[PDB]
Amino acid sequence: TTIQVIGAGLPRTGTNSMKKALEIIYSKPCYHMYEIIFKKQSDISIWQQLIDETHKTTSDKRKIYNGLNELLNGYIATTDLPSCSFYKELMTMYPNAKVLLTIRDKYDWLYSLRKVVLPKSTDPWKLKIEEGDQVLGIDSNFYKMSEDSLKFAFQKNHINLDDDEILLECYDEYNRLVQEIVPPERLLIHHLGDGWESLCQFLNVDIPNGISYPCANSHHQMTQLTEQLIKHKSLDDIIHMFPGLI
Ligand SMILES: Nc1ncnc2c1ncn2[C@@H]1O[C@H](COP(=O)(O)O)[C@@H](OP(=O)(O)O)[C@H]1O
Ligand SMILES: CC(C)NC[C@@H]1CCc2cc(CO)c([N+](=O)[O-])cc2N1
Ligand SMILES: [Ca+2]
Ligand SMILES: [Ca+2]
Ligand SMILES: [Ca+2]
Repeated sequence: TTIQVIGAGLPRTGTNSMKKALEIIYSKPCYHMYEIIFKKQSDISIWQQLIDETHKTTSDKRKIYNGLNELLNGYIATTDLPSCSFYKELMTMYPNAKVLLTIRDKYDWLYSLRKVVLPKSTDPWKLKIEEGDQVLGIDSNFYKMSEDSLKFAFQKNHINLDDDEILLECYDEYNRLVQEIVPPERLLIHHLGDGWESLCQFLNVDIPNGISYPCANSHHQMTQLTEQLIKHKSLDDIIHMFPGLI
């Protein structure tokens, strides 16, 4: 199995629902950050090595392709960070693969990112995220990898991640750049809420007859998951409160 769909959309743009939609369409796994967090934490250090290679002035792209092939063996599609930041390298590796860009209102995106992924350094909620992550075995190596992959997506060496203007500017620029670099015939821009119609047409499949388009991974659910992880101290003992999570 090889990559058929490359998801270029940023975190908090509907990537987990798209992951679930592609798994329905193809009956084969799709990569997502939640594969790392909940299934393959050993992938963190491999992604870090790939991201480190992007920091060099002249990255060895073939070293990156090699690592990507290893990470993505067995998967038919990618979404979310860290893979989205590698969409150009994936397009070269898989020239027949189609590219998705999931997108949403930038201000809704920023809030979602701040509540789930990248709280500001002085937000007390950041401590709750850290505590709940500790329950999952997630440590500082994960945060470094996630942040470095977002900076690679935004093509920045340093950025003050607490600066909302920079994040909004980079979101807009990233989404613009995808449309500048990917030929339109190979790109579907999927707006949050769009559903099956445009995706199935783009992928040359019928709409799945009696299956609703997924609506997964809301910030409310992620906040509740963090709170329950902290209180109950176990994923397995609370997972049933979050049906369809992983
Ligand atoms: N079918 C759908 N329709 C509307 N919003 C959806 C959706 N599927 C996911 N979302 C929203 O997409 C965001 C998650 O994206 P990702 O999976 O990339 O992290 C969440 O936004 P909120 O945080 O505003 O709730 C989620 O509610
Ligand atoms: C489970 C919860 C208590 N903490 C883990 C959360 C899960 C959601 C999440 C999603 C992304 C992008 O999908 C990233 N990310 O890009 O770093 C980090 C996190 N962190
Ligand atoms: Ca480089
Ligand atoms: Ca500016
Ligand atoms: Ca629709």
